[PDB]
Amino acid sequence: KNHPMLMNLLK
Amino acid sequence: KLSEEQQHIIAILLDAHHKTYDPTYADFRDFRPPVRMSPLSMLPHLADLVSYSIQKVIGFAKMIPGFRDLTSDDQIVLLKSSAIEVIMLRSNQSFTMDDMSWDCGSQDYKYDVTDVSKAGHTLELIEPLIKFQVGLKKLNLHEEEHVLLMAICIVSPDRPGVQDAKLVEAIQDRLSNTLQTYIRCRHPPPGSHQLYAKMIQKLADLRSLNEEHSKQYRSLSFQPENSMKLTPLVLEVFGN
Ligand SMILES: C=C1[C@H](O)CC(=C/C=C2\CCC[C@]3(C)[C@@H]([C@H](C)[C@H](CCCC)CCC(C)(C)O)CC[C@@H]23)C[C@H]1O
Repeated sequence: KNHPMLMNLLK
Repeated sequence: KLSEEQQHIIAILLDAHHKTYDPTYADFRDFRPPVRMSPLSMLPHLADLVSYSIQKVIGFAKMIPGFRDLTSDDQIVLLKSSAIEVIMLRSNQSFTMDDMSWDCGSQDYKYDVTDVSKAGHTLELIEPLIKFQVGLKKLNLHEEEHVLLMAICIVSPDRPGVQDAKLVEAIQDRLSNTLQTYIRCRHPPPGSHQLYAKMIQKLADLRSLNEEHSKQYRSLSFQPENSMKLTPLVLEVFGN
């Protein structure tokens, strides 16, 4: 449900 | 003819692709090494390759004009659904019809049907992907066309779970009109023959390869022994 790594690569 | 805004989109996409695609393949040395004799002896190496490739596609995506101006949730939906398809597209740059392999600069990093089958995939699904690569290679795309197509693929407003489909469609339409105008202004005949139509058909073919992969991934990774050989990012992006 959460996407910590994908989020971090987008930031 | 090509406006300044359409030339600007292209310039941006070229720059983005150049900084996220090393045509020397130097980073592959850092992957788990290929083993071609477990039985899935290639799975560690090709999982790394995929995971590395997801990173790169994300770096390319974030540069697409307007993508970063979508909500995070919609950015994540678009990348999760398109990641395999853009890996497939971008791989066309190493793919060679000489042998039907992906040639990344050395015998160790040359990948054929057999290699992919030792990563857990049936010859029956691998075959359509090789046929896709051939058809795409035959288009002889200009780099400008290649990158625009990768971008149109990512900003597709029909992916399930997209909330601002209109915003996504506004982007995509700007890319698409950029692409059409480019083929007409810069691509000489007869290579330009129905080229837009053919490029868009590749996107449809990619939906099919995606759907088929989705099911195979769900089978492979359902097995804890296999999932253990993947990467954190692959698990997060394609699912656990
Ligand atoms: C940097 C590069 C590209 O990002 C990726 C690349 C090659 C791409 C390949 C060759 C090996 C097999 C790959 C990784 C395929 C991969 C194993 C998929 C399954 C993993 C998807 C998450 C095959 C799925 C099939 C088509 C068998 O259903 C897709 C693209 C294929 C090398 C280079 O051009």
